[PDB]
Amino acid sequence: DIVADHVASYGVNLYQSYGPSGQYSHEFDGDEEFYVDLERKETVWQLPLFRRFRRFDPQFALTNIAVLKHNLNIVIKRSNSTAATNEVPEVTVFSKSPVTLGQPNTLICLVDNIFPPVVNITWLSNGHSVTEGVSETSFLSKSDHSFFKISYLTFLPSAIYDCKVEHWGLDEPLLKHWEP
Amino acid sequence: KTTQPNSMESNEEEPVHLPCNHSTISGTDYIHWYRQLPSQGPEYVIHGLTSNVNNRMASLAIAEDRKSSTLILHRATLRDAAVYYCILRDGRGGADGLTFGKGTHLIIQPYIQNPDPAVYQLRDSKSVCLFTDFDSQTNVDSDVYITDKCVLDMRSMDFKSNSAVAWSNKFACANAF
Amino acid sequence: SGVTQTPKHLITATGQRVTLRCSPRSGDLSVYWYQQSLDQGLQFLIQYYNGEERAKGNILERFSAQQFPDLHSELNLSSLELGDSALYFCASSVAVSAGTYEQYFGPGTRLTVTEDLKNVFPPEVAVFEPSEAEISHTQKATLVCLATGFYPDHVELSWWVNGKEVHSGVCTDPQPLKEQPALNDSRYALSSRLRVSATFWQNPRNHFRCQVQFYGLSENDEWTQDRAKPVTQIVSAEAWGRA
Amino acid sequence: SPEDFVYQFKGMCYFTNGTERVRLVTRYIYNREEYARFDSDVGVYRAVTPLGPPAAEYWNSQKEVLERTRAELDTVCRHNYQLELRTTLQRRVEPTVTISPSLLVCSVTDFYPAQIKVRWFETTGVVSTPLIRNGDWTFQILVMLETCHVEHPSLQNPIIVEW
Amino acid sequence: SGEGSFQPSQENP
Ligand SMILES: *[C@@H]1O[C@H](CO)[C@@H](O)[C@H](O)[C@H]1NC(C)=O
Ligand SMILES: *[C@@H]1O[C@H](CO)[C@@H](O)[C@H](O)[C@H]1NC(C)=O
Repeated sequence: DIVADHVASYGVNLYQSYGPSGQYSHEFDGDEEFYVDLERKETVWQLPLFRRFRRFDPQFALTNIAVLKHNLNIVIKRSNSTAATNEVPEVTVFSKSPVTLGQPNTLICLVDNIFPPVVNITWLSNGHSVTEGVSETSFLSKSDHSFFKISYLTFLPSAIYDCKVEHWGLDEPLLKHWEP
Repeated sequence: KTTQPNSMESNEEEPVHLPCNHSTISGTDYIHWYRQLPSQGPEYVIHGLTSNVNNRMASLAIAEDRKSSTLILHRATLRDAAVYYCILRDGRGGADGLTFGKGTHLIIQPYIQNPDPAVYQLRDSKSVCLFTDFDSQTNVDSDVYITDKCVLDMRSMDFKSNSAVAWSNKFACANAF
Repeated sequence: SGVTQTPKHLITATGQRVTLRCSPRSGDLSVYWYQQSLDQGLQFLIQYYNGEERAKGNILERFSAQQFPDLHSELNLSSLELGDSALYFCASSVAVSAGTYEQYFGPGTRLTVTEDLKNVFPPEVAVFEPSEAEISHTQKATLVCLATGFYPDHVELSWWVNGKEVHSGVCTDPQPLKEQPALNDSRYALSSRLRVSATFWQNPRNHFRCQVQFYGLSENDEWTQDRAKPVTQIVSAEAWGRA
Repeated sequence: SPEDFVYQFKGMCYFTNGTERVRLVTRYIYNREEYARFDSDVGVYRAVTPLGPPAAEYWNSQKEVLERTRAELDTVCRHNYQLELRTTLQRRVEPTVTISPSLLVCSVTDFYPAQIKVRWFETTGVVSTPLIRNGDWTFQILVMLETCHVEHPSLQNPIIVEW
Repeated sequence: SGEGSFQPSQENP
């Protein structure tokens, strides 16, 4: 490791036996530049700027995950089949900008210390589940090898909201509350 | 795309410099050289990224601007006469880069100092004609068959004079070329 | 290198479907399939890594492949056509990539696809004795072999002096020659030379033999022509010395 | 709860003073245990835990595997930095500063990059949240206090917001 | 000019 001017992951490669599933994404200074939809075989950049000027071949991703799948098989045997331990994630909710009644905003649900990277994050306007207006990031890497994931909800401030998180490291599902 | 000379002749014992162009090489691209002996399958020679590389087989000199390269073989024998492909591959791999192009035919003949060109007719143990002892830099009708200059057995260690054959079942053995 | 491939030689009719096997180097996990044609050079077809498919090139829909659990691969070419007559190479790699790793190739399959299996002919081989002139002029003597009228050019020429194969003074045509170049199904010619010293030839107890190994049809082959079956065989011609 | 075996590979570049110092580290990780790594500073593969020797011993025994991972400093690090230089590193984003009592909070919302300097005009009896990350290339930072002058690399003249 | 990327090394069978 280091404490350098700019830290970049040109390949957060991820693959797990459960599913099975995997993730390929590049990061710069702790933010996600793009992930690759492994089933759609399409490089999905995360800023318009990047979409206008940067190109990455999804094939390099699919190749890399093929290696992880094999690699995982040998390390499973060598580790005498040592399974991943579930972590207890922490959840924070906050707004992209200060709240003004009748001014469009975005709620931001930070799910932190995710391991394994398998999670449900679902928003709640009162008791009801919000289907539309939701977006999220991929699992972003932490130097302690766990992940964080941020979910977003565009909303109109009115006269309550809940971020509902399901994870194997929790007993019951966790709901973090937020009101204006 | 890479571009290479079509054909190349060099004498036995001597160093050979095989050229290759690739002006649009990328920063993620490696240069690969493969050979393929006539009957046999192809085989790896060397690969590189920048400056110079040498393995127990050959040497590879990539240009300062990386837009050309040279496969160098320090000593060449009949066993080095083969086709030489020059390939750009991404260090990571993938489809576009696996396919070998046309390559270069590297001919290795012995240095004949003073040729003795002659035509000889032969009896059947029906007859055939033979053109032999001629220099390298010479290139060789309806019912008259002429073979192109022969290629030596790589495992040959003596009587290494090249020759061509012209026959017909029709035939003026003198008037052939 | 340690890449095995079967069958070495293959002759089939049009419309038919055959399958090429290949076992890669033991340690290796990748297999590549290649097609070398006179007109296309050495073309990449399909790659398999660790069982599942990895990279496709210009494989036709008429083509199919897969890599089995024990890591060997098969390649099936369906509705065979004239133009499919080519040299088919299997390759092997330790890892998924060949960008920084070397590729180890197999012997390859020699596949000819003919209009009718009737066009298959074994060669006629003749040995021609060196001239009195070459002996008087160069003090050297050159025997010439001639293998004629065979189809296809699945043929190996070897020179034999007194039961032990020779390589010195051996010089042979690069490719066999088309006897009737007009025809797509033309029969082939091929010539070779053996140059030995005059005193070696002038030995009457010296036995020279030009061997030509022809790769033809197998036991399991329906043959319905008046002439003999053009199976895999060694057709040979020989000559002795003279003083 | 369902059983799971996790694999991670982290190809990381480290840039200092432009590229006057470049360094790469690739990390092979079983679940959360990094077991083998390649540091461009060492130049060979090394086992991080007793889970690594078989992998590292085997990787150093292949010249091809060594030279290629070594080369990734040019073909991954140096190669991508030029493309960062064109894009990421020119992404200057103007922050938004307002003041709201709760203490009078000087929240500074939506800016890029991270380097920022918020101070109260010029006493110090303050409290400030860590540098919050939105996950979409903007940062939040609320600077509580029991005129707010905010300095960010993107602003020519520094932003000054009175009470 | 496309993006470069690291490639993981094969674990040994
Ligand atoms: C796995 O099991 C073997 C044999 O019981 C033991 O000696 C070895 O230390 C174990 N390996 C690990 C990584 O726990
Ligand atoms: C997400 O919800 C589905 C459906 O209720 C459930 O089966 C699954 O286990 C949940 N995922 C997690 C990580 O709890």
